[PDB]
Amino acid sequence: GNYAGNFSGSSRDICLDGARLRAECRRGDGGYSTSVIDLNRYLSNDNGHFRWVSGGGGGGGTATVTVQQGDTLRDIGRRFDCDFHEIARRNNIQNEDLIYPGQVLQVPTKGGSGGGAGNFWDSARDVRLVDGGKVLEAELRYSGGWNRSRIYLDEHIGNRNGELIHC
Repeated sequence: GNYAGNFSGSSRDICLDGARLRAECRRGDGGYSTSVIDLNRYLSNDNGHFRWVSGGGGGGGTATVTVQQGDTLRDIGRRFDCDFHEIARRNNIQNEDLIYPGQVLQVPTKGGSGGGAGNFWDSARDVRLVDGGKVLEAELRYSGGWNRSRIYLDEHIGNRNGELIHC
């Protein structure tokens, strides 16, 4: 079926304004409500292929993440696709040192929220939603010029009581 969003399953008239996804998300009331979200900060044009952020993750540089309850260097590393050793080295701790909740560690990349993560639109032309928002088709610029690619908004875009939420 769908991935995590499933918004296409209850949201109708799913059509974005270039990159601003707009769908009539069905609320628990059994009614439809016009919801709109910026996919321009979630979808990226990776070599002529629609991809969420960068596919899986990735980073570069030095950022600071806050350790949560029950997390270790190893968990942080796996979560932000960083090396637990590096995280440790940056904090002057060891990988198997085991960290504590409410701590701030230096990791090469953060998690993000919705600010400069996609930018597909910057190199996308004639962007249109198809199959009911479960698929998004556009001409993505790449090494070979322009290629028609698509992405499933229903993957992470879910309808939360008439509100388009990313998961």
